[PDB]
Amino acid sequence: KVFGRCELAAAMKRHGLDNYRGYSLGNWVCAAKFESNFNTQATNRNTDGSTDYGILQINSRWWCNDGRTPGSRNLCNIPCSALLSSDITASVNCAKKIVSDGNGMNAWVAWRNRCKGTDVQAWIRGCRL
Ligand SMILES: [Cl-]
Ligand SMILES: [N]
Ligand SMILES: [N]
Ligand SMILES: [Pt+2]
Ligand SMILES: [Pt+2]
Ligand SMILES: [Pt+2]
Repeated sequence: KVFGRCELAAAMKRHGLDNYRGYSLGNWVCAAKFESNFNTQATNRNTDGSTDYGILQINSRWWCNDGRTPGSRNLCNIPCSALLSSDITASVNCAKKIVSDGNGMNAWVAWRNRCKGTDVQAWIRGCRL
């Protein structure tokens, strides 16, 4: 599923991301925008051989099992394929653990480089929410 901008903001609020660890909803939607272009099915291979999965590009190095990432952790105790579902629950639940991990949303390089210190409220303007 390629989510609409307001469509996704609504889902994220539902699953309890808005203001989660102090990050307003615009932060989560801007990150999904530059990580995956709102596509639940997005995968990208890292040079280290790990892969990034789903709407928030959660990395197989720490967070999920894909069975081809040598010496990796599965800290969200899930298969990476669960992060590709049209239902974003699994991706939200793992994001909560990542953004609690100490570095906040800086764990998403595209958030640090393209959303951090921007007018992120603009990502939720016009949305019934
Ligand atoms: Cl693995
Ligand atoms: N939820
Ligand atoms: N949903
Ligand atoms: Pt957009
Ligand atoms: Pt949902
Ligand atoms: Pt939820």
